Amino acid sequence: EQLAMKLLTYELKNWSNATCLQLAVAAKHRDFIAHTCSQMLLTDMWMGRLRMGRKIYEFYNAPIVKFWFYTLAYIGYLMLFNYIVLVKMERWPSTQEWIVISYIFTLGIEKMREILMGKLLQKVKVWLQEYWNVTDLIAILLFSVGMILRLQDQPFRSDGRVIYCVNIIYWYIRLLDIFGVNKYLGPYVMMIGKMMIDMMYFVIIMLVVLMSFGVARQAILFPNEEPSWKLAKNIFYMPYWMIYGEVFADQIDPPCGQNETREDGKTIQLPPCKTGAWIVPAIMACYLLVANILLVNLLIAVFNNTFFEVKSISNQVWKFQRYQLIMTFHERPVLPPPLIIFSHMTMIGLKLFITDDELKKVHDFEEQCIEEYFREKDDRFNSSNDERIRVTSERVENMSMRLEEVNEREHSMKASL
Amino acid sequence: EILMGKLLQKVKVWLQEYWNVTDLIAILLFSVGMILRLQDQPFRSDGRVIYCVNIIYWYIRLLDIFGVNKYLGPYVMMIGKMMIDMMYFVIIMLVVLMSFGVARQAILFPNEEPSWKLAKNIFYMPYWMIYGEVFADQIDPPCGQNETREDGKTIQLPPCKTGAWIVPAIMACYLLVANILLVNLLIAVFNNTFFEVKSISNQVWKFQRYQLIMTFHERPVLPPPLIIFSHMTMIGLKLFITDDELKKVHDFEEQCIEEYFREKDDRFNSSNDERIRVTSERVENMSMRLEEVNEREHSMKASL
Ligand SMILES: CC(C)CCC[C@@H](C)[C@H]1CC[C@H]2[C@@H]3CC=C4C[C@@H](OC(=O)CCC(=O)O)CC[C@]4(C)[C@H]3CC[C@]12C
Ligand SMILES: CC(C)CCC[C@@H](C)[C@H]1CC[C@H]2[C@@H]3CC=C4C[C@@H](OC(=O)CCC(=O)O)CC[C@]4(C)[C@H]3CC[C@]12C
Ligand SMILES: CC(C)CCC[C@@H](C)[C@H]1CC[C@H]2[C@@H]3CC=C4C[C@@H](OC(=O)CCC(=O)O)CC[C@]4(C)[C@H]3CC[C@]12C
Ligand SMILES: CCC1(c2ccccc2)C(=O)NCNC1=O
Repeated sequence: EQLAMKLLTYELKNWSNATCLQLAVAAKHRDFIAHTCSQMLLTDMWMGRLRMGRKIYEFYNAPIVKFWFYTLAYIGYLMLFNYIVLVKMERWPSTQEWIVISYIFTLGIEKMREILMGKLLQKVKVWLQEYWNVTDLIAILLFSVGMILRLQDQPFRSDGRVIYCVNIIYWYIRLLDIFGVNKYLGPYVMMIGKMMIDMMYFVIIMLVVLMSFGVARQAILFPNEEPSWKLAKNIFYMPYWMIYGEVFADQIDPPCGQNETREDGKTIQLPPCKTGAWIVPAIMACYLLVANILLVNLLIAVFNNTFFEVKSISNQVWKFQRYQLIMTFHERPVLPPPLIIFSHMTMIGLKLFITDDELKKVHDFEEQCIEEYFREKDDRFNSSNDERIRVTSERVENMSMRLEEVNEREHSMKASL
Repeated sequence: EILMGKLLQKVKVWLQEYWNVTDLIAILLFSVGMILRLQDQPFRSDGRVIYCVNIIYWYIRLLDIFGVNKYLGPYVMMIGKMMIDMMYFVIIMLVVLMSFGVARQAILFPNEEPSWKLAKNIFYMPYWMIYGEVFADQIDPPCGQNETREDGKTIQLPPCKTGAWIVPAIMACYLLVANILLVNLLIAVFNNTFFEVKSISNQVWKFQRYQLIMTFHERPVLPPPLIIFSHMTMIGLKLFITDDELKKVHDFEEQCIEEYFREKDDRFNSSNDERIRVTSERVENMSMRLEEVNEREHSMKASL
């Protein structure tokens, strides 16, 4: 095992000092990375120096501690954001909002720094591979728009506040990326992401049925109604909530034409109903029979069938992404985003080098491993039942012919004697 | 039972039983409640509330009693096992619920002092939406409009607020995720895990039967209410056998071992793989012998 670990990572002068892990990643060979040896090596790197001035340094520059510090900074920023949104804001921002804005601005600067680390188009193409980093940029742009709008006169400030309120949701949901590190959680997130296509295919049909029912209900009643714009809302509004247990029992089949004295009041004569008002309830049944009991159970069955395959694929993919996570957090500076401005002002390993004797030793070990592999492969092949049967049949055929030749020859001898 | 100088080892062994820890904790809470209940009025109701909260543990403790039944015990074990997956679901549901509640609270009530009600308001309404309550009254209130109503003078409502039409839309997406996406995933997880958990639970219960039986064999006859007399008085599994019976048992064991080895060898030698291997080897040897005779037979032709 130790020699395997050493072989997996060592500079190759012939191949541009690229270790086996880098080549496997470039080839996207998930099986190689998912192997136990590579996973153990990645875990060893994750713990950095601890693996359980110099005393401080080993703890400080380990990737795991940097990950924890970044996570804590993010959590604090999130807490401040919540406090800001809930409480009233004056004309000028408070200290908390200044801190939040500075954090966002520095994070955007750090994203630009990652972009730049004349090939810029290739760098952008590579960067687009990370889907999270696109939504992050979009959310930052929306936040900047909200900030610009919030500092104007009264008519715009509330719009800026609403922009903040809508934007907070993305940052609240971004915690899935942080959770990704956990063994159990990451695959769960991947499966959740995968199921959304089936969810959308269900949604289309549900939307069709809901539109039909809403249009029918709206048309049956309110005969003399001007177009306006409320009709489009009314179509979608009521039926959508019926999926979740609200049936509006008050206004299913109103009494309409009847005498309703009620109590503590004079008798009131209600309108004499309308033509074809008894068809709405019946329809309201069929819709509920379809949206609730038919499609949802089908979706459940689809999930059950897809679960196993999605689980396996997600596990392998997360084991593959571990390496990118580890290297990304190894490269990053120690100070969390709020204070990385100093690191950027200052701005303004994976592989271990080995001695010649060790290189020759590793080469010898590799050749020995190859020889053992081929010998074992041949031994397994020659012990297969099919090969043994084939050899037995061929040798039996040859023996039969030789036996016949001897028998015919033995016949000649009888005459000789 | 703890006492039946090794006391640390006894405690370490005792901690293995998870029920016996919660039992002690509940007893301590009950003692605290009893002490509080006998003071003046301001504390007596707090003691009563302590009793009311404590009763739940004793009501749920009946699962241990049910454990003896063949069917029930495995069910309890499976229920206990599924809670990890339940927790993993709960974390994500909590994240989504917090996001929705904070958004709803922030969109409305712009001029609101911090106080402490906000933390409640965030969690309160969204949690119940999972179970069929949508608060139809206060989804999209009419706000800015004329509402004469009846048996009353005309009342002019506030002119709504900016961005109040975004809350309903959000309220849809949340419901589309919490209710139809995560729950069905949890159902699928349960379906996949059921078989393995069932088998493991059956085996584990069959293992725990012995501990149950011995524990209740050792205990005194009188139930706990009257065990004080037994303790004041305080203040089998194996049968002994004769020598001849011991020798007989040893002979039977040796015979069983001999039969086991003989049957194992008989099964091994009748395998198809071994027969094919022997056939091939003997055929090869026969072929060589046939060739040797044939070459030798050629010599004889010259001899004749
Ligand atoms: C996972 C993260 C997002 C934590 C949850 C976010 C918010 C729900 C929490 C985080 C810190 C909390 C605050 C901590 C301190 C205070 C001040 C405190 O108000 C008072 O001091 C006045 C007391 C009174 O008059 O009653 C209570 C509310 C508030 C804003 C709390 C309300 C809810 C906050 C913003
Ligand atoms: C899919 C299956 C299982 C449905 C089971 C229940 C339905 C058959 C019930 C539920 C609600 C009922 C409706 C509730 C109210 C009315 C108004 C009622 O109108 C009248 O009879 C008076 C006017 C007239 O037609 O003369 C006609 C039946 C209808 C549609 C009822 C017919 C049967 C419905 C659709
Ligand atoms: C996930 C899919 C299947 C959702 C299906 C139904 C939704 C599209 C419906 C349900 C409730 C509807 C909302 C109910 C009320 C309103 C207020 C309405 O506000 C206005 O148009 C007046 C002010 C203005 O914007 O000019 C805008 C649409 C909205 C969010 C409706 C738009 C469509 C919604 C989200
Ligand atoms: C850009 C990624 C991240 C991050 C991601 C996972 C864990 C910790 C931090 C962030 O999104 N916000 C704070 N700084 C960061 O680099």
